[PDB]
Amino acid sequence: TFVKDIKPGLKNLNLIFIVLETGRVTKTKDGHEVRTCKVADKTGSINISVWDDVGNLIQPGDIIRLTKGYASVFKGCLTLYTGRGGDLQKIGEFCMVYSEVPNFSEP
Amino acid sequence: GRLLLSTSLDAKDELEERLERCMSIVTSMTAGVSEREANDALNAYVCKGLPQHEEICLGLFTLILTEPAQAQKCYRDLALVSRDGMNIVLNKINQILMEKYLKLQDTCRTQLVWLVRELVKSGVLGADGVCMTFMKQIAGGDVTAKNIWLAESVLDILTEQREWVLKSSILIAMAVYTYLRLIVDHHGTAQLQALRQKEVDFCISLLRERFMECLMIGRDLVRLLQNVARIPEFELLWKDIIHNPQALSPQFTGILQLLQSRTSRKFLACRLTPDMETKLLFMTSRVRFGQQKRYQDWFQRQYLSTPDSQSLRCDLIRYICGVVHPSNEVLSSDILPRWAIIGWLLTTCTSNVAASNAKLALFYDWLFFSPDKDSIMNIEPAILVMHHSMKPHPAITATLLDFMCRIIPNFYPPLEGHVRQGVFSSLNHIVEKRVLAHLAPLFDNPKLDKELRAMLREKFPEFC
DNA sequence: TTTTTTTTT
Repeated sequence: TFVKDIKPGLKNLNLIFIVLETGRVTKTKDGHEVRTCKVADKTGSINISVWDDVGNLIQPGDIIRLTKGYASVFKGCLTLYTGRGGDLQKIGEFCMVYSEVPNFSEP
Repeated sequence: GRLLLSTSLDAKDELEERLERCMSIVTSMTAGVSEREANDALNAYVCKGLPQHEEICLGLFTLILTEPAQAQKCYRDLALVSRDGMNIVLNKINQILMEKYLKLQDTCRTQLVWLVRELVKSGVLGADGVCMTFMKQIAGGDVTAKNIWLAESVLDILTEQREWVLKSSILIAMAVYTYLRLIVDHHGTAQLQALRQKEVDFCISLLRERFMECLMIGRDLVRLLQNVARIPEFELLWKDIIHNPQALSPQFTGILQLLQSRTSRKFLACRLTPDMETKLLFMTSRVRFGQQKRYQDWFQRQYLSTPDSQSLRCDLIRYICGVVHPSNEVLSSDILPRWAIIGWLLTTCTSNVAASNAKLALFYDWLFFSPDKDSIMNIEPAILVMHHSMKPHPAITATLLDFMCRIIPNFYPPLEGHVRQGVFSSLNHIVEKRVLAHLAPLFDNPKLDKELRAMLREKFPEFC
């Protein structure tokens, strides 16, 4: 699976991407930290929103494997997420080619 | 994990998982039993076959890294049960050093140093190789506590076992190259000064006793010696190099023959950590030109953002010129060219001295360039960065041009003639190989300087 | 307790 294949409502998404940017942390009303990370493939880029502590571990340049991801539209923006029973795992850094475009998370 | 530091984000390390499996195999036979009974059990098990032999050796190895109170016993058992002179262990050490060193737990690092020293004393085959791989993990431009610890730790092994070091010509040259370079970084605290003195004495003794072996380094040895010339021990060494070279060796005529000898690539490479190399090689082979910004930012953030890191920059530059010689296919593609990498690195300099050292490193193979002995790929980045910076950043073109002229009488004044000849040969050969067809439009470009455009239209008549 | 087709205006 590639970034370009991601569609609203799809689940059990398994793919690899490199992170380009980590956004600022916001807090949900029940106390969770959330941050948006821009990640990319050779087929383009998409935002992933990451809750809680793993969100602070992620760094730009990280090559990450997502398992059991799902996708949904938040504020007009197609967004990627870690599902129940899924996880994010860093498997390398820096050495991955990617395209910024298209940005599948643009409203 | 017992070997490596891991966050909850980190994937499980396959190598760590395999070593832990082996340790647990050894442990199943050694726990709850006497030491004689344990050795009988391991002996038996190893005899079953060659994969069992690997399991046991790797197991004992991992116990040495993870159980310091069992380490001496386990090395003894390792030496006893090993059938391949500990070769499988040496490969795994090199693998750990090249791939895992940054994630290696403090205990495991401490233990690995202990193990290598124990390997040297035992006269194990390939130990010198392991020491060189170890030295490569000591990062230039890094005075963090852990890095300094490694510098001193490896130095202590080398000095205590100097007789053994003398058996390895390559290890002599490599140790001298490594420590001559690190000495530049070691000042600012009492701790750093005390380590520098030990590094000075060590390098001096090898240079004087084994000069000829040190010469296999080639001309970059001079660059390193200039950078430490004001240290008293080295001033003495210089007057011997300049005035009576014969004391150093009957086969050493003088500094010129050393300047006319190319630097071997393994020396330029040993001053980049595995991670530095992997990143630069990736940038110069896979990154499309126009797409390099985030890669540069990521590299800069990790390696070039501290004041202490400034010295690392000449190593990167010598590495780009002398080690990275891209195929014809890469050169004819849209891949990030070497000159753009060089241009990027030059802009990260934060002082005039750093800038000057960076420029010298860039032009270093120009100085005594002979077209039949030297590679044109070593001198290509400088001319290409000058050329391609004409329009966009004419500041860079100007200053490098200025340096190219002024380095001729200044680099080493008693050899201005030779240096002049070198720069001329470089320029000529750059035309003959069509790296840059015409040298004239670089010296009259309207976007240049009042004084410089004049200084150019003089220093070489052949380019109007 | 592994959050998770999550996110106050």
